[PDB]
Amino acid sequence: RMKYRKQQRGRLKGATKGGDYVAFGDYGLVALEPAWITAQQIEAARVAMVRHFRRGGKIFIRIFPDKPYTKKPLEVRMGKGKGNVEGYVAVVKPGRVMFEVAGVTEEQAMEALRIAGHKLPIKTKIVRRDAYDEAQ
Amino acid sequence: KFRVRNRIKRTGRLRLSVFRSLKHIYAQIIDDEKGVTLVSASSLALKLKGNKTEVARQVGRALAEKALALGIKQVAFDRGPYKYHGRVKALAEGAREG
Amino acid sequence: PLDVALKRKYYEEVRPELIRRFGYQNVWEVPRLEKVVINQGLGEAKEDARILEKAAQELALITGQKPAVTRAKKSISNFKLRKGMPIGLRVTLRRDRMWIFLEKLLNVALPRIRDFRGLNPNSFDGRGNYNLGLREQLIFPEITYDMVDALRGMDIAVVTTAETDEEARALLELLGFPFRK
Amino acid sequence: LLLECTECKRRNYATEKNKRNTPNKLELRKYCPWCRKHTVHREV
Amino acid sequence: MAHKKGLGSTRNGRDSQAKRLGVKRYEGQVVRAGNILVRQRGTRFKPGKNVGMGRDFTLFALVDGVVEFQDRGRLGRYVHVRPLA
RNA sequence: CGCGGGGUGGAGCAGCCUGGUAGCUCGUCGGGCUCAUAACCCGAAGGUCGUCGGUUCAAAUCCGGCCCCCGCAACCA
RNA sequence: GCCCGGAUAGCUCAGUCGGUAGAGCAGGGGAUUUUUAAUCCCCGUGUCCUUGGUUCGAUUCCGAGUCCGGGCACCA
RNA sequence: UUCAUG
RNA sequence: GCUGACUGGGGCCUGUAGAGCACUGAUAGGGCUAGGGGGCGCCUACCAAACCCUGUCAAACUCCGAAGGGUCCCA
RNA sequence: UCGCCUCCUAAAAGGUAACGGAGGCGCCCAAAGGUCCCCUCAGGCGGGACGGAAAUCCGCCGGAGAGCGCAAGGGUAGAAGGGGGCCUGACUGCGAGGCCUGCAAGCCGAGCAGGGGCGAAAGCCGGGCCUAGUGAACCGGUGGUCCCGUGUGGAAGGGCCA
RNA sequence: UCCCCCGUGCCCAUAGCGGCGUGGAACCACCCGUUCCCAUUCCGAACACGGAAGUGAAACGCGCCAGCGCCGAUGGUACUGGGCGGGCGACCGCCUGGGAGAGUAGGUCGGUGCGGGGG
Ligand SMILES: [Mg+2]
Ligand SMILES: [Mg+2]
Ligand SMILES: [Mg+2]
Ligand SMILES: [Mg+2]
Ligand SMILES: [Mg+2]
Ligand SMILES: [Mg+2]
Ligand SMILES: [Mg+2]
Ligand SMILES: [Mg+2]
Ligand SMILES: [Mg+2]
Ligand SMILES: [Mg+2]
Ligand SMILES: [Mg+2]
Ligand SMILES: [Mg+2]
Ligand SMILES: [Mg+2]
Ligand SMILES: [Mg+2]
Ligand SMILES: [Mg+2]
Ligand SMILES: [Mg+2]
Ligand SMILES: [Mg+2]
Ligand SMILES: [Mg+2]
Ligand SMILES: [Mg+2]
Ligand SMILES: [Mg+2]
Ligand SMILES: [Mg+2]
Ligand SMILES: [Mg+2]
Ligand SMILES: [Mg+2]
Ligand SMILES: [Mg+2]
Ligand SMILES: [Mg+2]
Ligand SMILES: [Mg+2]
Ligand SMILES: [Mg+2]
Ligand SMILES: [Mg+2]
Ligand SMILES: [Mg+2]
Ligand SMILES: [Mg+2]
Ligand SMILES: [Mg+2]
Ligand SMILES: [Mg+2]
Ligand SMILES: [Mg+2]
Ligand SMILES: [Mg+2]
Ligand SMILES: [Mg+2]
Ligand SMILES: [Mg+2]
Ligand SMILES: [Mg+2]
Ligand SMILES: [Mg+2]
Ligand SMILES: [Mg+2]
Ligand SMILES: [Mg+2]
Ligand SMILES: [Mg+2]
Ligand SMILES: [Mg+2]
Ligand SMILES: [Mg+2]
Ligand SMILES: [Mg+2]
Ligand SMILES: [Mg+2]
Ligand SMILES: [Mg+2]
Ligand SMILES: [Mg+2]
Ligand SMILES: [Mg+2]
Ligand SMILES: [Mg+2]
Ligand SMILES: [Mg+2]
Ligand SMILES: [Mg+2]
Ligand SMILES: [Mg+2]
Ligand SMILES: [Mg+2]
Repeated sequence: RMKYRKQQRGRLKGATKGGDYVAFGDYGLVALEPAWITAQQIEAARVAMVRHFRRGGKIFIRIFPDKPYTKKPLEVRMGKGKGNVEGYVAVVKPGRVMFEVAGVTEEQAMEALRIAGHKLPIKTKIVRRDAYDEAQ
Repeated sequence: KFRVRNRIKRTGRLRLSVFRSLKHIYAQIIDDEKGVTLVSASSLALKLKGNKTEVARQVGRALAEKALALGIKQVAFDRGPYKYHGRVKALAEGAREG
Repeated sequence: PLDVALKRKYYEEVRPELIRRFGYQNVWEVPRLEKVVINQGLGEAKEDARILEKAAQELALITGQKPAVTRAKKSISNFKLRKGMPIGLRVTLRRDRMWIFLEKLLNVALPRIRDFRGLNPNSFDGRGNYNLGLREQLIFPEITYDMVDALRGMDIAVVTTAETDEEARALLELLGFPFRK
Repeated sequence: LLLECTECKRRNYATEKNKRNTPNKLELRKYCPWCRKHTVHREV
Repeated sequence: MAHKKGLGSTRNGRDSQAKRLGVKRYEGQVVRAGNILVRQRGTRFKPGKNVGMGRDFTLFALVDGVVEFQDRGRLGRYVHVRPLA
């Protein structure tokens, strides 16, 4: 929503801050390969889950599309493309926990996060609970 | 604060740093690049009772005689809270021509 | 002079009264008085020769000290003045001049504001620092109707050497400030 | 406009740049000339 | 057919020629009077002993000597030529 | 698909000058005229100045850029 | 860049070739007023661009300067 | 001498 | 006429990879709570600034910031 | 779009491209220059008569988040910010030394002299906090000039300096 | 020769902020006055001069405190010169040297020169 952006491709290299743990909720989709998760795939997986376990619990989208994916309108090369074909893209490296469902039981969570991984372009693991923690 | 620092706008050597207290006035020739105080002079712990303009003149006389006691002729005035005034160092024996 | 009547009342009653009140441990621990500032907002710098520095002389003849025109820091376009300059009058009164001004204020000026049920003792709040406004500027014992053109309500702020508000409360209420309870 | 200070009925244009609406009009600046040191140097 | 069905007005091909900034005589270089040391835009390197600051903060040695630096932390990163003999 | 041009009162338009000073006709509302409607006359009033973000003390004014509308091109094969 | 002409009211302008300041329109008031114009009578918004100067007194004359409208001319 | 209609 | 590419020892420079929010911005959940919405008189869900814990992202952000690279000296 | 400046792409020296991303300049300023002396910001908390929620005032917490004419960085209060006084160094001759570069340009420049400014003095001042704000040459103009003056004296016209 | 105080620097927060007590023989400051120099777009508030009647109350100095701050290892990952592979790809793996950032343990309210004045 701010500072100037038709920003570059970057490169989806090594993942360490790209992937720490699951913080919110109990269960979590977690990526196993670096890929560009669009806003459309975020909304698609999230409305797969919330409609799967209907009126259910909390589904924290810990990623956020913050990168203008740019697409030229089928022509040659004069400058950057018009920007944001479907919109923005969360640059996701592996080990990153993308979605977390909260409180809803394992039978809905494992058959919801699997649907989210089926609409996402990344081969995923699904983590249960009891990750990295810090408190005494 | 009195952040004035007409300290560090002195890079020429032999820095005569003054101190105008409520009671005395102190003065000391410091050397730069090797910070060692060479000569110094208090006012009331040297001489005359607290008539401070005349005794601040007399502490300068005594300090310049202390400076020519080891042969130093070109110096540079200091003490950023100066307001160069009735705290006088109108002197002979120091060829700063101050 | 040096024997202001309010200053004498301070130095002879109030400081031992505050000592025997709070159980002080120092003569300088008592709240002294060090500042009475008078501010005049006065956003009036339009055309048709709007000078309006007669009020500076008016404030000077009230207090006994020629106030300074203070240029506005920030320029805002809501009230149309801009670019620093035009007007705000400030005067700052310290010792015996502050005391003769408070002799003119507390005994002669406030007793009169047009109703004057009192002052506002919610106004200190944390520092020493009692601030109080004035709607009509001509309550003072110098200036009546035939020396002005318009109403020039100032606001004063008296600052104490008091850490809290209770200490400055107990100071100024015996110096002669009334209050509202 | 680009205006040059002359030594007073003499040589030595001194070649400043004035801002004519904001003040000008007998621009007077003491200046060191090529010959006879220091003068008044009104512009143009 | 190659229906060239577009154009595009670029707007951002513009760059100033770079300035060769930075330091030029590092710690231990035997510089001479007027040999410039730091070519900078701010005053990242504050001038110390025997080093003048230029108009655009070009640090430069006022004497014949060997450069040494120091980072005075809060104060700044002084670059001063200590003279030789 | 790319240029350049508009957006201002209910509508059609002036405009607005580096930005601070906004209107015109008709329409409108109230009156006056008239048996009554027209027409005419008198009083005002009405607008987030295309949304949005920008530097600005301050934007309708200037800079972008996005949505509708207009005028252009879209050629050589 | 030179060369002309001009700075007179809210606007456009004439000036006894120094001894008085003025039109015309606009604005207002007043008369008739179906409508608005037109018409009629009366007042102004006036340092006569700015100063210096010549004269007894300056719009007038003299120079300087500023804006102001042009005419030609190059333009490396 | 102006001036349209129920 | 051993200075050279290369290397070793020193000394510096720098702000990339990383990483982190100390700034400029974008940010997800929860608590707190200034201005608009529910009838609105005090009033009502993160419909909503700052704080607050917990989360993150950045070529045009850097409190940090290596590998290295550059330069100078002695080899 | 063509030159210049700022970032970024630029891969921790430099440089480095594309019709790659994102902005600017064609100026300004006789104080926004010099020097001497003072003073600290924005913000938030409170408190104050008209007073906007940010006028002005007071008091705390405020180290730079304010300001520096202008875009952007770099910088910066131990001033480059704000104010006051005095002024003209927005000098004339040069300039060791470098930076940079293909040349041409561009940039910094201590120091010496003349002559001044400011300050008690140390010192600082050859424009502005800095990097943009421009233009080789040629041909002319204008002001000086100890230069040339087509036999000679002088002019024409040249040069040189501005 | 040691603590005490005053200036003055160095390292630049491991020394800062906020607390919590102490200091007044001196020193230092606040103070008492504006005649004296010079003062503040107003105000001897600041600056300055005169004083020494009083006080450590602020300010400052010097101690304890970890609350905030700041510093912060050992490790170990990241990253990577250099090499060699897998991966149609996005990219990853191994060896070789380096080796962070955050974090955690913790460390921490100075250390140190120089000249004076004092028991
Ligand atoms: Mg000093
Ligand atoms: Mg010209
Ligand atoms: Mg210089
Ligand atoms: Mg309108
Ligand atoms: Mg319309
Ligand atoms: Mg009607
Ligand atoms: Mg054809
Ligand atoms: Mg005329
Ligand atoms: Mg006129
Ligand atoms: Mg005529
Ligand atoms: Mg007519
Ligand atoms: Mg007519
Ligand atoms: Mg008339
Ligand atoms: Mg008249
Ligand atoms: Mg005349
Ligand atoms: Mg005359
Ligand atoms: Mg031409
Ligand atoms: Mg008719
Ligand atoms: Mg008809
Ligand atoms: Mg009909
Ligand atoms: Mg019928
Ligand atoms: Mg990175
Ligand atoms: Mg952030
Ligand atoms: Mg930043
Ligand atoms: Mg290194
Ligand atoms: Mg490199
Ligand atoms: Mg060798
Ligand atoms: Mg580089
Ligand atoms: Mg300046
Ligand atoms: Mg208040
Ligand atoms: Mg108020
Ligand atoms: Mg700032
Ligand atoms: Mg500009
Ligand atoms: Mg900077
Ligand atoms: Mg000044
Ligand atoms: Mg060259
Ligand atoms: Mg050059
Ligand atoms: Mg250049
Ligand atoms: Mg500049
Ligand atoms: Mg040619
Ligand atoms: Mg011949
Ligand atoms: Mg001849
Ligand atoms: Mg010359
Ligand atoms: Mg320390
Ligand atoms: Mg505590
Ligand atoms: Mg105690
Ligand atoms: Mg004692
Ligand atoms: Mg002190
Ligand atoms: Mg104390
Ligand atoms: Mg660490
Ligand atoms: Mg570490
Ligand atoms: Mg501590
Ligand atoms: Mg310690």
